[PDB]
Amino acid sequence: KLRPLHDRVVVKRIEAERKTASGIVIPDTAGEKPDQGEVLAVGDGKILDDGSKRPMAVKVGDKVLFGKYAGQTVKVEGEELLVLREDDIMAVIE
Amino acid sequence: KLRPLHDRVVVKRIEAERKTASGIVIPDTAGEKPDQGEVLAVGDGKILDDGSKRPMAVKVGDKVLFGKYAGQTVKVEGEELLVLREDDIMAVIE
Amino acid sequence: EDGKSLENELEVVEGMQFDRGYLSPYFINNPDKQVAVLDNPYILLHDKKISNIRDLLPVLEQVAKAGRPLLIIAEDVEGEALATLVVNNLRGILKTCAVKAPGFGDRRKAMLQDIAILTGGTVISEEVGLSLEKATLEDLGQAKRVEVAKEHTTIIDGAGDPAKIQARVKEIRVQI
Amino acid sequence: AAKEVKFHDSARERLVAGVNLLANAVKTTLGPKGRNVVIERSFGAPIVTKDGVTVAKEIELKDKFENMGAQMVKEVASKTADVAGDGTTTATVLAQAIVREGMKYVAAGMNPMDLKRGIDKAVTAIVEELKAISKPCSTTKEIAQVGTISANADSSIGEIIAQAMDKVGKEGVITVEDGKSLENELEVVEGMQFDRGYLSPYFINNPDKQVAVLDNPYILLHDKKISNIRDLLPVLEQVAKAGRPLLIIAEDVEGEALATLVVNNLRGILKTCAVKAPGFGDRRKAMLQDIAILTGGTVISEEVGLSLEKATLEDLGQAKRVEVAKEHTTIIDGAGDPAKIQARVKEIRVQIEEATSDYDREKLQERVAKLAGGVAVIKVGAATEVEMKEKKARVEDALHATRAAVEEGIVPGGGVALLRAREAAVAKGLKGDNPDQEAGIKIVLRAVEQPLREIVANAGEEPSVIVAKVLEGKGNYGYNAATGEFGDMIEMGVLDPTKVTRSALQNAASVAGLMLTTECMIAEAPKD
Ligand SMILES: Nc1ncnc2c1ncn2[C@@H]1O[C@H](COP(=O)(O)OP(=O)(O)O)[C@@H](O)[C@H]1O
Ligand SMILES: [Mg+2]
Repeated sequence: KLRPLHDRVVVKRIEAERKTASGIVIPDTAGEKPDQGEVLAVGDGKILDDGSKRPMAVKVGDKVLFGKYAGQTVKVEGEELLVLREDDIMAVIE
Repeated sequence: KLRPLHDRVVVKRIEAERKTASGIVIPDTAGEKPDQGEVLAVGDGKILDDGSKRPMAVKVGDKVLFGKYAGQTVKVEGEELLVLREDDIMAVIE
Repeated sequence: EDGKSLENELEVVEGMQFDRGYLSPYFINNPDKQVAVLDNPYILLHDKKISNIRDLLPVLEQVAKAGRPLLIIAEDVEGEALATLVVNNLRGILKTCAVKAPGFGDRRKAMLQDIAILTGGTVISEEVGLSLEKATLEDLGQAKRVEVAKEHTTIIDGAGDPAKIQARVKEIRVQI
Repeated sequence: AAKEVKFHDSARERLVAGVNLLANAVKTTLGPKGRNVVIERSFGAPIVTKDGVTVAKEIELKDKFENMGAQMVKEVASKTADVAGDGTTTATVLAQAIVREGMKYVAAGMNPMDLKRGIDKAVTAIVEELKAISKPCSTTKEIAQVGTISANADSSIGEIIAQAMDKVGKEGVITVEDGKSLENELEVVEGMQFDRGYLSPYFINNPDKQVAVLDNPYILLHDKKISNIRDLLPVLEQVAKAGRPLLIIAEDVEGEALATLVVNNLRGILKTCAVKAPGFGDRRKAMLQDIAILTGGTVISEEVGLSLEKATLEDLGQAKRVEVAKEHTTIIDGAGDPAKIQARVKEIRVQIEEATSDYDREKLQERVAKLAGGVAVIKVGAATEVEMKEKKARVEDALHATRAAVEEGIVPGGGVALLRAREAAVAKGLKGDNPDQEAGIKIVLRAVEQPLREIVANAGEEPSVIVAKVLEGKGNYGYNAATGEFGDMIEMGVLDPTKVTRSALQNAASVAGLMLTTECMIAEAPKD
């Protein structure tokens, strides 16, 4: 549905945890929004100065961690999706 | 579990000092947060302008000293893991 | 005090009652009288306001292991902290009640210490060297029963040893 | 400042003079043939009243020593009005009789403290006999009779009050306000009405009455302001495909949210109405929970963990019909489980027993009436404001008496109940521990005849002859001062609440007994 450009990555931010290790239910208001999410669409890569594309460190499917400052929410067909550059994803979980 | 990307380095900020050379106990509130920590995961390296990777000066296991204005905390499994770029580490201890 | 009837009546209050009610009606466990009865609960003494969840969660998880109820005595429990308690109460995951810390000024601190001595616990505060995140079950006070009404709670009997209770009583009577 | 001190008889005569002045003014209003008292107001329009407490509260004397006697008797009526709402004239008359009879024994050298102890002993015995004589007020005919007597022989007031209690039941709330016509009218509000109107005229679905009727609607309870649309859309969509209307009860609906509801109303896409949440402060939360329990829904609030975006149809309340007028809406019938409603009513009535402010249980009773009863409004009709105030006081007095009648029962009126109770108490062996206590008993035995004597005196007959004839009779036999005939008080309709009679005697004895024990009086000295 959504195709990013260059170094852009589209992520669905995961839901803030509801239960705990012991099962304590945190209300949705209290639950802090995690800085993680899975990738749905990946770009071709940033065009470096000499031409061609930079190989991308993230492929469609992995779970990535991104800063809270970065990203933008997109309004297509209702779901909240965060589109952000490749450099903001600081780590990949499993 | 956590795999950083490019120049990112994952550090666990070591806890504040508790007992001194004289054995004085400092409350956790009074104890200043140290700017040091051990590295759990290291990135492959920053992609410079011609491709390839920049060799990393930090290897998994050593103690590194990082800026107190740098890094971002990650909410994974409740630990105080900090993710920051390779350049924010001022120095490596022993 | 003034009575409502035409005859003199004597009301005797036993144990520790500090004339402070609950902060939320959902803490009530039996609707017959509108009271919050806690059987063998833990008592958490805090001298500072509690608003966030990230600090109270470590101690709320510990009382969930034993399954005993938790009574939170603090200056105020609002926002996320108050919300987290009522969500757990209705779902039955963990039964608990929260009351305001009795008294104003230094008298609030003195009576909070008395409750901790009576209940065999410690007042969690950064002024002594204890943090809510690092609070454990041993630091919490205990009692066999406490009931929280609309405007008062009565700790039926603290779990502290009589030796420390007598010493605390001796200190107050000396200060008298 | 400087104090003037009076001793012995010089103090007692000043005290008794203040008692007599206040009680004589209150005396004139006692009984069916009692007459009105005009009290001048600072802002004009003097009040015309037949109530003893109203007359007593306006009496102040230049003599400060006489004023103490007036002030102490004044609060006999104040306490009787507080606990019964009726019988304030009877209490004032009884208090004066005890003082008048007790001062004779004080002047005879008897110990006033033992007189007070004897007075308490006799009053306890008579009150117990009043309980035995009292009969329950079961029939609505008796309620009309009790209301008619307390409204100064006004059958219209008694009948309308009996109808009001029949319609709203024992758990209902009845209020009195000014009417626009010349006749009394009764308005009964059923179900839950929270006197809050719509936020926009476009919510009206029928222009004939300028009302917004929603048939089988969903009710959304929200304890926070609603201004944006992105949060109301998820629940609006859920309401939309169901086809039922939606009533939004929140603190306020403005801006995008209000415009979206208005826009969909004109286009007919989704019929809805929005009303402000009733009440202020914690009271707003209380009735909002009551509406949720009544309507079988849950109040959406982040304080409980629920969110407006995550709100579902099951969380919404339901009703068979609701109509939103310009300034009020009425939920005809909530969809909540009656067992939960009864439990909620039980909780509130428990809180009623603990209420400490006058407006506390008054609003608590209103919540109970909204939940498991009704609210009746009696609009008093009168030509002028002065007549309106006099009629309203009579209607309020009749409402208080009828409430006291169902609470504790009824006794024969016209002072007969006190006489019958006295004879039963004497026949049971009422005696004191010493001759001074025996005199204190004799004070109360003579004093309880005073309400009948003053009723007869106002009627123009001879009090002592009538009292003797009444004492010759037994049971409900009494004297009808309205018709000047002897007969059965219950059959003739002269009924009194036993709570009013008991309260009047107990309050009068407590104050007048203390007045007998006064030997010294201290007041501020006059300014030369
Ligand atoms: N038709 C009547 N015949 C005899 N007694 C009456 C009649 N109507 C009312 N009463 C008596 O008069 C008393 C009413 O006094 P009222 O003037 O209403 O002052 P209060 O209400 O303060 O006693 C009642 O105790 C009642 O028993
Ligand atoms: Mg009356």
